[PDB]
Amino acid sequence: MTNMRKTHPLFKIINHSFIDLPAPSNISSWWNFGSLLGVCLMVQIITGLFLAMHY
Amino acid sequence: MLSRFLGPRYRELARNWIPTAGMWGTVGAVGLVWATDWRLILDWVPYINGKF
Amino acid sequence: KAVAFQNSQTRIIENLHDVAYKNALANPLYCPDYRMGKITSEELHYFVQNHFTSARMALVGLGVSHSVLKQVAEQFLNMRGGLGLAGAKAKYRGGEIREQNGDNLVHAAIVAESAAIGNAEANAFSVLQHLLGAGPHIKRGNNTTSLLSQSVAKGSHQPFDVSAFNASYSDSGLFGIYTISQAAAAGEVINAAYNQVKAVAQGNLSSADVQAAKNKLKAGYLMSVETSEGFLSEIGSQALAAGSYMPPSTVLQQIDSVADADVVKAAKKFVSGKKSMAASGNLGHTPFLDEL
Amino acid sequence: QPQDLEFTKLPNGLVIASLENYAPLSRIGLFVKAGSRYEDSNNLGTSHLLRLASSLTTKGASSFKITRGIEAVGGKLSVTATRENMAYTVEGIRSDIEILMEFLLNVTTAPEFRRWEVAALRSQLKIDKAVAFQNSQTRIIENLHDVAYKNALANPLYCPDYRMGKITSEELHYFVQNHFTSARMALVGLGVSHSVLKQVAEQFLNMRGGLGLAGAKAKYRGGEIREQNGDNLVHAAIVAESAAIGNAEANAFSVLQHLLGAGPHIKRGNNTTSLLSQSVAKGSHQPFDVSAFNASYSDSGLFGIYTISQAAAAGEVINAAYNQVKAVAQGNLSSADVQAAKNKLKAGYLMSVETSEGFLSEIGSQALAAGSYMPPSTVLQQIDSVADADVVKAAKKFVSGKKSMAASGNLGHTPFLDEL
Amino acid sequence: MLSVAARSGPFAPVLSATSRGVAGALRPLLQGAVPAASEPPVLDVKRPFLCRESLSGQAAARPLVATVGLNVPASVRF
Amino acid sequence: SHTDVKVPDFSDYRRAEVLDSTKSSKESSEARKGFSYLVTATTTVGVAY
Amino acid sequence: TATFAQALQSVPETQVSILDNGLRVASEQSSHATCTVGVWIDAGSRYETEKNNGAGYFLEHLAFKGTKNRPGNALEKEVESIGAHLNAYSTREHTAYLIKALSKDLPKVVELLADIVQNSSLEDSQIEKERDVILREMQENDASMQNVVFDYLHATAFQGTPLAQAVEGPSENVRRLSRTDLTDYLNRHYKAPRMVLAAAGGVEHQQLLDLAQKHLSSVSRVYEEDAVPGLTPCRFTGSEIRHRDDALPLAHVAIAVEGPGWANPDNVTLQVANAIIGHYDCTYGGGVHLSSPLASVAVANKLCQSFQTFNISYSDTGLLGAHFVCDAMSIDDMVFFLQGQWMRLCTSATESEVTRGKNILRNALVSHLDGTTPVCEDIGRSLLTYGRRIPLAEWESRIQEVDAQMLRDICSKYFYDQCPAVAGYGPIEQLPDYNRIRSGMFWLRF
Amino acid sequence: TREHTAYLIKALSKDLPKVVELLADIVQNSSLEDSQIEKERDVILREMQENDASMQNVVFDYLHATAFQGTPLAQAVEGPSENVRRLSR
Amino acid sequence: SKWLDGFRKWYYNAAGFNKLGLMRDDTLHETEDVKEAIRRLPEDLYNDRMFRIKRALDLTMRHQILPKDQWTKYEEDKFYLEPYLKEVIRERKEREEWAKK
Amino acid sequence: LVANLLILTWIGGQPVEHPFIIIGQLASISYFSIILILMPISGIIEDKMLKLY
Ligand SMILES: CCCCCCCCCCCCCCCCCC(=O)OC[C@H](COP(=O)(O)OCCN)OC(=O)CCCCCCCCCCCCCCCCC
Ligand code: HEM
Repeated sequence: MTNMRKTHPLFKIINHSFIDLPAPSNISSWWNFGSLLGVCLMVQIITGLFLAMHY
Repeated sequence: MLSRFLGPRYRELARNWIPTAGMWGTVGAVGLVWATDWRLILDWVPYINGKF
Repeated sequence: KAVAFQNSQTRIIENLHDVAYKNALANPLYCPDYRMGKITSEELHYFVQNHFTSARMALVGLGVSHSVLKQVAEQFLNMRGGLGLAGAKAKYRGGEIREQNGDNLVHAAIVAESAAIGNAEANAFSVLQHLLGAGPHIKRGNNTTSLLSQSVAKGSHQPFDVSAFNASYSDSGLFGIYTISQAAAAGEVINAAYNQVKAVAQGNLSSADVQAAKNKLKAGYLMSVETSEGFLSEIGSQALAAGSYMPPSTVLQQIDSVADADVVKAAKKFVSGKKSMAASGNLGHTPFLDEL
Repeated sequence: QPQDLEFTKLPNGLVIASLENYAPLSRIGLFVKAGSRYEDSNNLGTSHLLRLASSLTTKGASSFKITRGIEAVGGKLSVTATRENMAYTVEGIRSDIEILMEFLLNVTTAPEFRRWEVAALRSQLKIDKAVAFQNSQTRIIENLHDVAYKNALANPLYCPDYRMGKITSEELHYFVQNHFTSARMALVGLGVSHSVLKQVAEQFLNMRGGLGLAGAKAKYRGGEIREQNGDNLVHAAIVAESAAIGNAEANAFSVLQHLLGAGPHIKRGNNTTSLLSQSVAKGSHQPFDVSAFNASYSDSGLFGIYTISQAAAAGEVINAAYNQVKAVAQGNLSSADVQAAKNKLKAGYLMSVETSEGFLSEIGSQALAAGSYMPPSTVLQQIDSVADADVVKAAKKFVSGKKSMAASGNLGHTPFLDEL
Repeated sequence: MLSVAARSGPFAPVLSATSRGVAGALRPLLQGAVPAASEPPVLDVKRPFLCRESLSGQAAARPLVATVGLNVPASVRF
Repeated sequence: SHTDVKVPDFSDYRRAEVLDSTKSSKESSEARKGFSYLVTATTTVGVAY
Repeated sequence: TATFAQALQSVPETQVSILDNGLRVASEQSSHATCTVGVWIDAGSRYETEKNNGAGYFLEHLAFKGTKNRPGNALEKEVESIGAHLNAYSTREHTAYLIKALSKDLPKVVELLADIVQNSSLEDSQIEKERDVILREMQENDASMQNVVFDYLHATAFQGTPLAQAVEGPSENVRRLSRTDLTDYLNRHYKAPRMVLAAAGGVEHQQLLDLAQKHLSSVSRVYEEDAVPGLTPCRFTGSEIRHRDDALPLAHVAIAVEGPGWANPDNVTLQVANAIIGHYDCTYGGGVHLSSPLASVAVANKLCQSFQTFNISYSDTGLLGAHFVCDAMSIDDMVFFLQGQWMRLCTSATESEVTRGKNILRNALVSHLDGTTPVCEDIGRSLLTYGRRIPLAEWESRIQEVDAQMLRDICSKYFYDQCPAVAGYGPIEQLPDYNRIRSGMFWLRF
Repeated sequence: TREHTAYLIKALSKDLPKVVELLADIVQNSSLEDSQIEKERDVILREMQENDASMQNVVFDYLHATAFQGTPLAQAVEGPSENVRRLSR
Repeated sequence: SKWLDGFRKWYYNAAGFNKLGLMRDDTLHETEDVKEAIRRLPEDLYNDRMFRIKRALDLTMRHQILPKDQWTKYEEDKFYLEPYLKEVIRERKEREEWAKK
Repeated sequence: LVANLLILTWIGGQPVEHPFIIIGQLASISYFSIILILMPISGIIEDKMLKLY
């Protein structure tokens, strides 16, 4: 057997980025903000797609 | 804070690199003239005086 | 090999057998570093067909009847000749080896020739080995009945251990002193042990201590065969060495027949014999064979 | 004609020697009696790392300054080491000798010996020991010195594997402050005048004055060592004790090794005049080479035979060589062969002092040992003043003494010392 | 004839080791290279014996016997 | 041995200016790379146009 | 006091004289008690016609195995009677037999050399024995990967020409080697006008000239066919040989371009270029503070085991480049760095590097010429290649003419935008393709 | 161990009354003297210094310390060094 | 005079790293020169620096500080990286002035 | 600087009347001066003030 999270060629990127990424323990709430930006970005895209469906 | 770059070796390096940089600037100038069809230059070249 | 060489006793015993014999006993248990990656399967087939022959094997069973042993013996074992290759008689060499490897403790083994298995002097050498000391009996004791430990601790004040090393083979044997001492105190421990054995060789010993050594040897032999694996190992070793089974009471009464003059003779033979030394550690203060 | 070699004994014990060659390049070297003879068991391999620390940071010159300053002028800095002495030699153009002597004396007098630099250097000394042990003669001569001497010369040229990662800067400083003292320094210069060397020596090397820590006094133990490593060839070195340097018996042993065979003279030669080669060639039919080994130090020497032969025929080669030396010791030698050996020894010494670096090595060695220079004509006269009875006595001393045998290869047929 | 390394004829660079800190203009013969060799395995450290009671029993007294099991760890007795 | 290792003939592949093993190179080499870089140059002129 | 140019002026001049046979007798005198006397012959492996490829090497083998005047090992005994050293070598263009001896035996050694010039007995049993010895030492020389890479580079750089063939020749030529072809080679390649008798050390030119007039008179003087043998030029070929054998631990790669030759003076400038790059191996003690950028990068990134730069010259041709041994996992990177350094010398050679290279070249030129043997070698090869012994003062004058402008002009002439010859041996999978190397031989930024 | 103590003699069958007598008076009339108190005080200090280098013992002591926190099962058989420096008769 | 020292002490208290148990030399942003200075440190000072940085990160995670008796005082604030850093800058300047010539 | 950005945000929604021109000019001048000039000067000042150089 093997570890599917670390050996799959697609899941290795998600494991290296958002699962087993080493991060500082003492970062404050401001370090949330950029991730929120990414979420807000895709939110815009989703809403924009539906605003592209009737404009 | 670029006082590291004051010396005879850097001066000799820059002096060696003047003509290559000048030739590359000539290439960039000719490329910007040709790709934009600038009337300030092609009206002085004798052959290209047909489109203006 | 790298796991088994974590104990310095292993390396000292390997070097001691390498120096003590010219051939046929100086071959190591473990494979040398140059031979790794160069041992072929054809040599293994050659070794199997030349040494796994019929008259050199004993099948020993505990908890299993004799008839199925004979059926397995006639079924699986009867296609080999019996002799194979004989050997090279294990001639004695002598000398010394010193390994400067930088350890906290210095290990020194000084050995000489002894009796082989089956002679009348091998039991005397075992009695002498238990007289000089061949292992502790109390956890965190002081070894008052051990002559070597008492003689060394008469003049020493640092951690140490002295024992008597004994090994018996079919044709040759080895008997000597094993010392673990400090780096700067190795010479005192080695000289104290050697002077104690030289005092034993001149008849300066107590017959009560010989009786205690006989009791210790009988107790150790009887405790070596109480387990099933030790019993099987002793039966197989006796069947290979002599071809017949010896009951333990006969071994005990053979132990009891050892005289004190035999112990003095064994100590004198060790003192007068040629020496092989294996030393390892910080050997700036460890003495030499001609300086003893 | 260049000027004569000239000496000066300074009051701090330093011996400076200079010859004005009017050479295009000058070579200047400092010879220090600080070999591996002076290491006890607690500082093994200190001389090897001190040899490899010739470009570390010193006071007034860093590692970058030393390397970029010697490498810009084209000159070189090298250091050689026997078991008894070291030599730091620089060489370069005569217009660069001032900064070359400044770099040499800063390297050899006051090294800072920082911790991180020797921590970098220990991997380099491991690589150096691996490259040096790539051949076969070095390991067997190292084991021969391990078994031949019980102290003070069994310390090897190269650092042992257990000591790697364990030499600190403190014991390097301790070794330098004990054995780099001014009473055992010979500053020699070819191509530089005596005024420059004298003024630099008086201006800079008044830091230490003492005699230093000495008192090694190596002793002989004998014995044998066997290295089963499965090579198809078998190397063997069988030696015994012999007289020290600076004696008539040393010249007798040199005449004896040039009689018995002391290296080839002809490229792919048949070794016609070597007695050991004659005996083995009349005995064998395999490729081989047998030579005579002689290493004579200040207090003791080793003389013997060195054979490389086949694995299956090592015993006959070693027995033939030993029987040839036994025949020489009994008196079976002619005066023409002794005269040929004397001529070979004279030519060997004169070719050894041919080039400038070998000549400077000879200057530094004789300045350390004697404080002056014997001309080569006096050395040839000392060679010519040896009788053949001294050669017979040297061979008899080798035969009738206890032996040290180092062997390597497939030693199944290799005889032990009791069988010779 | 002093200079022991030069006195020994063929064994001149065997009895003496020469290195350099600054490379010369002349290229040395036999430049040489360390091949990529093997590495020893990493084993856990063992108990030291810095008192007299722990050294009790550590001295060898018997012929050395090795034992390799299949699912039993390999052991050795002195 | 390694001295047996011999390069075969390429005469069915070489250019006409380097077919002779007796005459030296470096006389017609500049002409050969001039032809090759002229091919490269006119291709780059075409794709730039 | 004295400066460097005055000290080079004080070096004694090499005296050259001629014979009626055409022999060139040259001598340099010093104050040494020893001397080196040798014979240099302009006959290497370039003069063979592919059916006698191992002929000169096999003559070098049989040259010391007896003559007609001194049959057998007694000749060897003569060389060991006086404590003399007898050495020889054979190249692709030269052959040399030299003896180191004292000065007092200076007559007889010349006579001994004369014997090896012109009375070499070739016994058939000696032919079979030396055939076995040649096969043994070719299979010994196969182990040394550096010589294999050298022979591979010569084979792939001069294909179809007499310069591709090795000095020792192929094995089959050693097997079928007769005596008649050796006699023909000795007759047509050991003539008097292609020989220099060179002496260095404690010699006198008049005594040596008298000895050459006595012993070395009438060597051949006759071509025996009225057919003078010459040397056609050898065509350089930009090509690539890759010997892949992954069982070896290390890989050796040599990259070369065509050199100018012997008489073309920019050789001296090219020497300075090599002196900028230099040599490095793992036993050095400079660390990251080495002056060469390639050596410093190789130390810092642990790239190469060793590298060297060479400028090998033959008659109007040669090789010019680098050779490095390294592990597989660095090979490509090393090539990149090496090519970068070459283009640096083609584009941005500074004055400090030129001064350092000039100092290194002065040190190498003088430090090579120590002792009688390299001086005698310099005399023999100088009279064979240039036709004259070039003095060290002329070398100093030639070095002083070099500034950075002509150095980068010469490097742009020889290195820039040229097809190299690549020879590889070992785990050379990561050795780049020839298109990548040829692309790396120029810069897009120039 | 953490909850058991054993004192055992292995001997022959003939010496059964003597080994019963030694096992009886060892656990009943053990003589303690202050010189012996300090002697095995330094001996147990050196034993603990030796046992610090066995990583399996250190890990199992850590596991017992962190799995049984605040209970008498967390403390080791040897105890800390301050107790063996301060235990008395 | 002493007023500048007292005002420096007030600014040292106002900076705030001493309330995390840090020293001044721990607060250096590690460039290549500072990295080589840390690489040249002895093992005990390196271990003390690593523990001080780890404790400061643990306190900054919890948004807390040490008690006022455990604050790093201005008197015993030993400047341990200054001589290693000074030699690193000096060697870098030597390399710089060699490369500029 | 942050409060100056807030001021510029407030001024940007105002017409070009008194006193918004002078306030906006002072705000932009202070914005460029704080970003370009005063922040490295303050960094050098605390570098001196902590005995860093
Ligand atoms: C004392 C407390 C009284 C009340 C008690 C209740 C508790 C309150 C909190 C007590 C805190 C105790 C001290 C602990 C905090 C740390 C120290 C501190 O903050 O001190 C106050 C500080 C001193 O300055 P500090 O940064 O420490 O050092 C400067 C070097 N001398 O001082 C400052 O930072 C003052 C900053 C003043 C800034 C004025 C700016 C004027 C100009 C603004 C222009 C902006 C807009 C520009 C627009 C342009 C275009 C129109
Ligand atoms: C690809 C993804 C996007 C699409 C398809 C998209 C599409 C649209 C469409 C169709 C409108 C006009 C609908 C309306 O406003 O009535 C709009 C308005 C707008 N979008 Fe997006 N948009 C996208 C991403 C974004 C992003 C990333 C932003 C910036 C955060 C953005 C900012 C705006 C704004 C400010 C308006 C004006 C809203 C208003 O009327 O007040 N959009 N978008």
